[PDB]
Amino acid sequence: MITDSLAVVLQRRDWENPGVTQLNRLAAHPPFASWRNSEEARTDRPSQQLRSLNGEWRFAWFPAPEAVPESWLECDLPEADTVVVPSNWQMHGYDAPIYTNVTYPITVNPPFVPTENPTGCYSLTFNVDESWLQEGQTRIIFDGVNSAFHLWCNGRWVGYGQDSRLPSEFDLSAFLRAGENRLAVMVLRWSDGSYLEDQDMWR
Amino acid sequence: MITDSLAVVLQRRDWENPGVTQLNRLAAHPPFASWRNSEEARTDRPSQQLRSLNGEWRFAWFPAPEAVPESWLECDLPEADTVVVPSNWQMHGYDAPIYTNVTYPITVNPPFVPTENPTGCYSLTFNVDESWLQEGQTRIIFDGVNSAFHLWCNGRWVGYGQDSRLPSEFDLSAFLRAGENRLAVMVLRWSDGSYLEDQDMWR
Ligand SMILES: [Mg+2]
Ligand SMILES: [Mg+2]
Repeated sequence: MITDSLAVVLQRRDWENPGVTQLNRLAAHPPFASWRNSEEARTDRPSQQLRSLNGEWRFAWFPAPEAVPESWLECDLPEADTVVVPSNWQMHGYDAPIYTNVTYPITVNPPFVPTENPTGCYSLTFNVDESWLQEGQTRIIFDGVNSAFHLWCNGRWVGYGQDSRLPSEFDLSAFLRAGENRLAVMVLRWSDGSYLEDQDMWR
Repeated sequence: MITDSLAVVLQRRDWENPGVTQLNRLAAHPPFASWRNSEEARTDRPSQQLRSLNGEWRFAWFPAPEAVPESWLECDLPEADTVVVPSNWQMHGYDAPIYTNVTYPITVNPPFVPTENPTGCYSLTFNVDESWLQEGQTRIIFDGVNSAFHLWCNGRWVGYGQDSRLPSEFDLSAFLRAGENRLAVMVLRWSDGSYLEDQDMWR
């Protein structure tokens, strides 16, 4: 259903545009860990409230963002392999890593980016405890992403994140439903933001 | 045709969001007037290249942005009156002017704005000389707009502008066609940007 559908969401494209770093992303804060017990915070014991999406992750790879199927958001593709996260897909060998000391690997036409950009979509299915849904606000957190990603929850568009190094937080409280909730994430190797960092390291 | 259609374009809404001032808007520059002749620039004689969209303008008024018809972009509404531009619609008396010295007239919940915001849509039909289309780049310019507007050319979405006081330039070269071209502009009284200016003057 539009505008949740990929074609509407993809264009106008955000990543090509210099101006919008992210859409629907909560302001950055030092991590608190959200633990109700006073002792735990002083103790520093791992918080019950905090949850990890880390684990085996469904993965799909496409040459271009246009290429990836619209249908996927509703369901994970049958073909796609499961890849551990956090991971670098190039490390997996789906795409060869590219290293350049000074030059951006992509041709330099800011803010425009190469028409075909390797895109990997990660779909995660997890179950949220009933207690969480009833009260409070639940926000997904990504420690790092590159270059830029589009976030879909339960087949519904959630957010756009423009910076790989920084953590991005989106609120899933509306999206979440009792029982398992599918998570769909789309990552593009090359972003409008990509121009900002030309630092030389394996990319 | 999506995403040109109003429902897709309207949401996600830009005006509610603090972050995006504008979409597809050319960078501000001191006016040049674009005149080929050397003498004219020294002379300061009004430029042939410069064109004025000023004149009688078709006008439509709706209580909310959702309210305004999708169909209009393709064609001007039969009912709507013709109003001189530049003009303030409240001056026309469609909507009573609201004045507040300190308080924003709208309830203060940044960045969110009142669900019904008076919206006026201006449609202008003009003919572009054939010579213009063949070579060069043609960009529409607005000296001022308030609070924020969505720009459609030839039934096709062009740009979003977030600042009323500043001039906003959009490039119409792709959109323009030989013969008359319809112009559709949508203006909203209350914008996310509205919060930025609380200066006290008749609004
Ligand atoms: Mg360097
Ligand atoms: Mg004041």
